[PDB]
Amino acid sequence: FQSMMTSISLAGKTAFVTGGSRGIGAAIAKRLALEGAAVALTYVNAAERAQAVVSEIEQAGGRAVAIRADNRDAEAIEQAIRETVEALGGLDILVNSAGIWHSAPLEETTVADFDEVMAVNFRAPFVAIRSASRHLGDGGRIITIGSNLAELVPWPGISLYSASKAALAGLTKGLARDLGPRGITVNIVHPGSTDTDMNPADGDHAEAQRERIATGSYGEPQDIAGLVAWLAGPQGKFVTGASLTIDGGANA
Amino acid sequence: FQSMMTSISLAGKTAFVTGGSRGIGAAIAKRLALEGAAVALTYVNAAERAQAVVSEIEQAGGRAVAIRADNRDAEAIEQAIRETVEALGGLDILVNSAGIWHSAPLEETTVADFDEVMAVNFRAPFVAIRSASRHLGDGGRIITIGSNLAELVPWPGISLYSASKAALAGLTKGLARDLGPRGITVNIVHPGSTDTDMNPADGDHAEAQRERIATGSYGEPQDIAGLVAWLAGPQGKFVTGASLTIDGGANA
Amino acid sequence: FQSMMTSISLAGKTAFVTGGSRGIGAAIAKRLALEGAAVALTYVNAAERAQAVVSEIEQAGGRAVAIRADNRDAEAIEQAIRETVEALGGLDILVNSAGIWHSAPLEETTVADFDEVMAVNFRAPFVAIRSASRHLGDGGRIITIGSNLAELVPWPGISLYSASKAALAGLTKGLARDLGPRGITVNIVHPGSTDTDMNPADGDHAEAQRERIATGSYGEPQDIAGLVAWLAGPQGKFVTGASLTIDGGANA
Amino acid sequence: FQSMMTSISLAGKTAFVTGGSRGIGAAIAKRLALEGAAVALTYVNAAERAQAVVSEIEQAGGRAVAIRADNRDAEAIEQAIRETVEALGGLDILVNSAGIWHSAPLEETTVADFDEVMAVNFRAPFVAIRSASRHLGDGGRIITIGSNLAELVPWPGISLYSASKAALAGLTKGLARDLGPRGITVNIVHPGSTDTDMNPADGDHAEAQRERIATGSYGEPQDIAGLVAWLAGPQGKFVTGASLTIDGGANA
Repeated sequence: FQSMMTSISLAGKTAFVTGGSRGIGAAIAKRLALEGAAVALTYVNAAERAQAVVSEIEQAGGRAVAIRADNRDAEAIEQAIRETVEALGGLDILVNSAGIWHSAPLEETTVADFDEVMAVNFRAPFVAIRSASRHLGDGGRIITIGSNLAELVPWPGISLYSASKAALAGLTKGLARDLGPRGITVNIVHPGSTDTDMNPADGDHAEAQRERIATGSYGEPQDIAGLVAWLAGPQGKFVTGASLTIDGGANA
Repeated sequence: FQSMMTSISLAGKTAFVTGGSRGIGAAIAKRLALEGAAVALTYVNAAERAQAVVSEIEQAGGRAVAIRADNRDAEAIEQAIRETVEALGGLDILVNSAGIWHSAPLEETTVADFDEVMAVNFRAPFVAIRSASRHLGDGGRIITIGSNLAELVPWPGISLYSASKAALAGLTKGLARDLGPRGITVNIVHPGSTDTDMNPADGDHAEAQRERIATGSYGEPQDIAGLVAWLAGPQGKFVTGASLTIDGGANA
Repeated sequence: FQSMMTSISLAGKTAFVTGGSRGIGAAIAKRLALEGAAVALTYVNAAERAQAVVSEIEQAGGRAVAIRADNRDAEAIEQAIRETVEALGGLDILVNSAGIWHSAPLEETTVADFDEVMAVNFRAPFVAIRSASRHLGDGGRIITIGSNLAELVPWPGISLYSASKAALAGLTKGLARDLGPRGITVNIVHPGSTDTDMNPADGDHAEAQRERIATGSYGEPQDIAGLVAWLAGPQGKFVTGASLTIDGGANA
Repeated sequence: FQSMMTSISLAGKTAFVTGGSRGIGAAIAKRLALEGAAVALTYVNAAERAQAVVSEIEQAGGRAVAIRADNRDAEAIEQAIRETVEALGGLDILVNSAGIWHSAPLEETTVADFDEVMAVNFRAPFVAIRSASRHLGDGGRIITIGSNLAELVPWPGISLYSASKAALAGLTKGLARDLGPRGITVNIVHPGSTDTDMNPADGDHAEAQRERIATGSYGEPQDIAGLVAWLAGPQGKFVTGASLTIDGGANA
């Protein structure tokens, strides 16, 4: 029992979660802290929201800090990581969960739009990974939040966003090979339609997404956080280089 | 806490596990019973082994029954399911875990070999699913054990086995659509090299498999059982139609 | 020029095409004969249709024979192959194109339905492959016709058909390993909605399929035949173990 | 006959091929010109090599121009495209074939390395596509050269390169949706080990790659050019959003 509960536990692990101020990232930072991890979560400008996530985690008995780090700035990410390490003792779990949504007709998409989507969706995860990777040891975890649009693109208008997430899945396989011999697993979780600010369960346009879902409704951030928390702990030890889609069957 | 532990729990659920006498199947039947499920497990002729798995589950505080049901015989499977339902009260979780291994040079493979591999690897899961499916309700779970050879075939000699597992993944997507509106999730877990009788961590031929693994060693049946148990419970509710590979990175 | 036209040519090759009496199979048998292959095509009971395909091929200057061989009967397939070899001189190209469509609510699908779909969709291609394989040499070609439903299942009701085609893709990878060292390529082509008797470009239900297609219309049997003919010839030599989807973007 | 040869022909089409000075790109520019396309090919600094490819195409009876356009500079790409259009009359076929190889231990990979790999491997194809796309009409073709490392990463050291190619496959699906209603197909071809300057059929390290190949040897640039030429012409009309792997079975 208590042995299987040792199976679930993250006590003594330090997590770094980008995009921890809201939606999926905040739900992950909370679930990781619920299982015992000390959590550093980052935010770009939403200072108050990030502090309130730290307060919720403290109220439920956990430990957390909010650090300001603009994902466009590699130095800011690397400093945030160094700070986490110094303040919380080490770094055992990295979760990349700071993606931004983008949608527009191709005829209205510029080269600056590509540059902007990639700087945050694709380049900022690589920066965090390459820097977290000096600190991680045997038992370390890297989990990236992708999208089910990484595998299947049903609509026009979303090439940049879809591509940024497909790139992360390809980066994930190659990083699993790099970090495997050190005992670190590297995986990517692909959420489907999840009731958030970025993607409200109320349409407009919810219906097109909702229609796809085999089990009939949008999921919740908590669904994604539970898969991340399972991967982050001892039971995820034989999963690496993997893509795990959690999308209600939209992609079936 | 206790709320998240409600998150993990299978108390009150009845599971039916094919191939529960050994390897992965026995580890799943035990982990499901550890989380509270009452477990019916089936076996073809290994009566003593199946009874000893039931005894281990009883000793740790759970409830289980062993039922004889030859996977080659559709009627035997359907009877086993009817029996489970009558004895244990209903049926909430189906796990298909009775695959057999097959390997041979193509020039030595007969049509009878195809027929034999498929009868047990592919047809027996469909039979169990179609029969379990009258009994499952909102919250039901179907989980099939596939193989990482379903997605990637690195060697000659294994076309039948690989194909039988790829067929199950395609059956899984279509069944997720069928059973989704009823609130049932249908997924497939693809284990890589797992230290078992079917696949001993000692070579011959272990090395070719071991070399592929990013994290450097064969996994254990318990690794697969923990992913199955997570999918089987409340935290798996937004995962369906999915393939989940748990193979140490062999497929990266 | 003439060198690139040597690039396209199948002169001197013997092809065996199952399902050559109609739709995709007939278009393939004709395109292969147009490029110079002598073609044996099989049929189950549509004797007149198969003879008229042979007449069309003869009128355009090619050579072809129609052989009766029920795909449910392994001996009939193997005899048809032996006959082809004796009458046409050898066997260089196998195309499996005799699938049957199946669709039904899961609650109305029986074990006999599974058995029936698989006997023709999955087992009959393996039988033809295992028997053609003694005759093929360096430069040989195996091409199977799958379906885009092998990779993506958007609807309920089609689990058996989808699974039978996913099984063929997994069989294809393993057979590519088996037959590679002999210089034989083994591939699978996945057609999307193709204007045929099995799938008329006129709805009912055409619209649901048509809506998916990125380029806006159903394709034609000739589209599939041109990809098969390209794979069958010298330019396909470095393609093997591959899945090639030709579906107007339905699966994007 | 001549009708099927109309089937193969690119007469009257203008192609723009990045990386046309060498390896795969030069073989594509030549095969496209052999089938009748007028070809603009680009190069970054290898002026002499690019001119000699133009001379070979002229000697065999075709039309071609070499244009200098550094793939790091979006304006240079867009100018090259405007020039092609003005000099050759329009633009019907875009082939992105200017990737660079990158390999290094993760501990020696910098953020500047990521930036550099992506600027050329991922961003330069998007720039060319977004600019070519005003000029393409019904019947237009976009073909990108990816890598089989986009789907399967067997080794450490290649995360950036693999990711850049996986990103292109995800961009391809989304662009197929964008450009489909206009009658333009968008596909990606994934070459495996192809005997080039970038990847010589002589080891060091050839052997690790060669061992994977089901048919036993490295392919040739001409193999890739023949699949590109087939996609570029009328017979590719029902293929779009597709990934086509041409790798001798390495990925099976």
